[PDB]
Parts: sequence; structure tokens; C-alpha cells
Amino acid sequence: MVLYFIGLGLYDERDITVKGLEIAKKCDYVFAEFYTSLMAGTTLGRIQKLIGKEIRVLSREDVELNFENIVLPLAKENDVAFLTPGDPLVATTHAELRIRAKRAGVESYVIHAPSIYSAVGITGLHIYKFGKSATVAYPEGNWFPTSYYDVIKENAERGLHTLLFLDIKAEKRMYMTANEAMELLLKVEDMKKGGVFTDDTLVVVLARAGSLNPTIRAGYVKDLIREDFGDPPHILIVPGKLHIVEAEYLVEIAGAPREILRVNV
Amino acid sequence: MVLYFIGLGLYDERDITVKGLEIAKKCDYVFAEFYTSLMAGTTLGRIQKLIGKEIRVLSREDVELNFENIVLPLAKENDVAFLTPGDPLVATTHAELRIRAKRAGVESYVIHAPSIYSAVGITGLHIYKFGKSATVAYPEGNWFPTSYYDVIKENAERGLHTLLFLDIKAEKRMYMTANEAMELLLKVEDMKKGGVFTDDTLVVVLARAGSLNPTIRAGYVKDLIREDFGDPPHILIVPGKLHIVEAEYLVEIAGAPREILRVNV
Ligand SMILES: Nc1ncnc2c1ncn2[C@@H]1O[C@H](CSCC[C@H](N)C(=O)O)[C@@H](O)[C@H]1O
Repeated sequence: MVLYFIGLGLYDERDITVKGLEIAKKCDYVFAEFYTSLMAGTTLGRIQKLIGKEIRVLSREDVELNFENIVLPLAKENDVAFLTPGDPLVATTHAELRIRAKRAGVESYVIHAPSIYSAVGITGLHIYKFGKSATVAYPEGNWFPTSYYDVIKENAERGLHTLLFLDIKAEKRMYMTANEAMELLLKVEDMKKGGVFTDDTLVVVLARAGSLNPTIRAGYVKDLIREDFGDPPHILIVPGKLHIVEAEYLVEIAGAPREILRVNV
Repeated sequence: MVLYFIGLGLYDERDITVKGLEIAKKCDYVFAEFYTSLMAGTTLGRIQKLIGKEIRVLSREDVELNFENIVLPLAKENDVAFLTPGDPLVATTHAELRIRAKRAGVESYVIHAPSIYSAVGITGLHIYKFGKSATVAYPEGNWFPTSYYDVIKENAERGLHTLLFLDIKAEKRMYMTANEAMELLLKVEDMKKGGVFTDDTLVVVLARAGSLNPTIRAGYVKDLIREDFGDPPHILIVPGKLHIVEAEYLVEIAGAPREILRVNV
């Protein structure tokens, strides 16, 4: 009669909360999805071992098209857990699943966990200053999405920071790197000429948030575009005007140039 | 040798991540602050019991004025942890404490935890649509804060949602309710008259996020301003233009008026 949406957190199998782990252990059935994002610092086997339960992985179609046929039936007469990377319901499509639960006569509860949306606070940038968020998607065929460029423009215009989620081919386990993201943005700039993202733009890269050793780097595009930020996942941030306290953190903690103190404050 | 900033999560002691617990358990000294937020479902004793260490609570003055005199000295010869509600670097000024650690020759690490900033996903509103955030501060003396009103206006103009952190007076044990926040906004509206926040404005309230049964309610101010949302902490949200799926969730899960389903595109 109960469905639990449990977040797995940021990077490895220990990023789940104590509450989530204990609840998952008591569930009769445990499902999971790894298409909204991945858990780069662990494996399905390591998560299964920690939970002590067999974990049935569901694809995007399994969830979007057949959630009520695969998960809800068992949730009708048993305690069922649905695991997702990060914090449940941050991914736009998750919320709706709670409605399906209601219509199936199944109760649902949400067990939160850290999300990159909030973890970016480790960059030293004030969370309240983050504006609208966006995703940089790989272009392909004759399709070249550029909406994320406009998000940056509108946020920076109001002195706000822009969080850019980078594309990921979950099934193929291919992660877009911050370098690839910067290359694309310069390419979009060259096409839109809005002076939004250039070699002189200050950016912040956060890699492997959740790990005890994430890479946090800040600097101008011209200097970071070919820097090695380590293994995925990577997140790119284009900050707006900085509070001096933000700038000092970037310099002291993220190795940013002293120049940002006079150019971006 | 090291200093750990470990988040405790949204509501109770089990909201800490497994990573944070295992690390805290092995630290020599454990400090904490409980003035940046309110964990309404636990107590110091329960947290102490879970971690198996005596937790020394620090006041805002202890931290802001003497963090380097109380915490850092020990971190030079021991493994020290600093616990905080939610995520240690979200809507707090704790990030700057990492600079003090550095300048003191102390390596610091951050362990994230569920944050109210991302937990808002449970309201059904798309996280990427949230714009700048703000804090509704208690007026004091002849000083009546109003900056949060302009944040809502700017976000609403762009079709973005606004997350409003509500004030807290930890030592005085005062936790601002959504009702009180709504009252203050109506007053600011009377002054500025920007038509930003009125009796007809649609709002969303989230109370005690993190608990298994948080209060999630959506409706018009005139109808919710006197409603009982349960014990604090509370958060208030002023949605921008809604996607149909957001409206459906607000109606099905947050009990909003069915008329909002009819979106004005
Ligand atoms: N569990 C909860 N439920 C509802 N609101 C919460 C909450 N936790 C925090 N808040 C809101 O956020 C304010 C504190 S600001 C600090 C937030 C904390 N660092 C975090 O990451 O969660 C509270 O006064 C309240 O307005």
C-alpha cells in the first residue's frame, strides 16, 4: 500500500540518507532508475550490497509509459521503494508519478537526499543568487538547441548566477564535460553575438560533487577551456556579478585568478 | 588533521547521509550549530545518540566571531566535524568558514545533506523554473525589510517561481510561519502597490519538509493566510506562470483550487 521515492544522492552508495537506507531495507521490492542521471562513484552492485535487496532497474520507457504496470501493482499489497539519483522530484518528470500513485490508490512518501541543485553551494556562490537553471544538450543532425544560452543572458543581466546541467547519455554512460560545454557556448556566442559567453567570461566548474575530493575550479574560459577537471560528472556555472565574499572563496578555494576580484565584483 | 562540514538534513537525525554519519562517528570532536534552521523532528540527544559522540553546540556569536578560536585549534591535531541543519553551505554564510580553515592551515571537507532549496521539488513545481531566492525577515524597530518583494516581482515578470526562506530567531525560539510571511507581503504590497502580492495571488506552502507527512498546500492568499499549516519550519513559494503538469500536481497533491488547471497561455 506504500510507495517510497528515495533519493540516492550525489556520487556514491553512501550519499543516500540514513532514513532512506533503513526504509529501503524494509521494503519488499526495490526499483530504481538511472536515466535521469547516474551515480558515477559507485555501481548497482555496491548499492544492492548496501541495501541488502535485489534492485530492479527501470528504463525511461518503463517509467514514463508503464510505471503503473510495473511498480504500482506491487506497491498495492507491499512496501515498495523507487530509487533515483540525487533528490527525488528534482527531475521534472518525477512529480507526475505521485499522481499516478494516487489514482492507483497507492500512498507515496518522499525521502529526500542531496541534489546538485543545492550542492553547488560548495562553489562559494550564494544560493539565493542562482536564477533560472538550464541544460546544455549536445547538438545533433540539423538540430542545434541554444535556449540555455538565453537563460545565461537573462540571469547575468539581473546579476544572477546560472547553473548549467550538462548533457548525459545515461544508457551509453557518456558524460558531457565542462570543456565540451564551454566549446558549445563559444560556438553559440559566435552565432548569436550577444556578448554572453566569450573567452573573457568567468566560469566555475564543479566536478564529482558529493565525493570527498571534488574538483572546484574557477577562471576565465580562455584558461579553463582545455583544463582537465577529472572524471565526470561535471557541472558548469556562469556566475553573475560577484559579492566580494563569493570572489574571495573562488580565489582561496577554487584557485580563481586574483583578477576576478577587480573584474567580476 | 581535518575539519568536516557535515549537513544533518531537513527534519530529523536520520536525514544525515550515510557518508556523513560514518565520518562523524569516527571524529575526535564534534561541534554543531542550530541557529541557521530548525530540525523539528529530532533533538540534540537523538543526534548525539546516533553519532555516538558528545556534540558541542555553538551560538551564532561563537561561530561568526570565534570559529577560529573554538573549532580550528582542535582541527590541527584531531579530526573535527561541524554539524548544521540541512546543507551546511546553503543559505548560510558558512562557506566563508572554509577560508578561515585554510588560512589556519586546516584542510576542510564538505558532506552534503538534503536541503530545503531542492526539497521544494516535492511541491510539483519544476526546479529549473525557480529564479532568484529571498528571505522574508521580521521587521524590527523602525526598520521594515522589503527586498524580498522586489525579488518576487522580478522573477514573476520572467515567469519564474520564487522561493522565500522565512526568518528565524533561534535563541528567541521564534520561527516565522507562512501566515506571518503572507501578512508582511500584503503590507509591502500596500506600500509599493506593484500588484505583485495580493489576496488573489496563488501561493504554495511547504511545512516540515523531510518528515514523512509534510504539509503541502497551494491556493489563493485570501484563503490560505489564516490556514493552519502545522508546526515550523515553513517555507513560502510564489509560483510564476505554471506549466499544465505543475498545476495538475498542485491540484491533485497540494489541494489547490481546480480552477488553476485552466492555465492562461
Ligand atoms: N524542513 C523544512 N521545512 C520547511 N522549511 C524549511 C525546512 N528547513 C528549512 N526551511 C526553511 O529554510 C529556512 C532556513 S535557511 C537554511 C536552510 C538550510 N541550510 C538547508 O539547506 O535546508 C527555515 O527558516 C525555513 O524558512
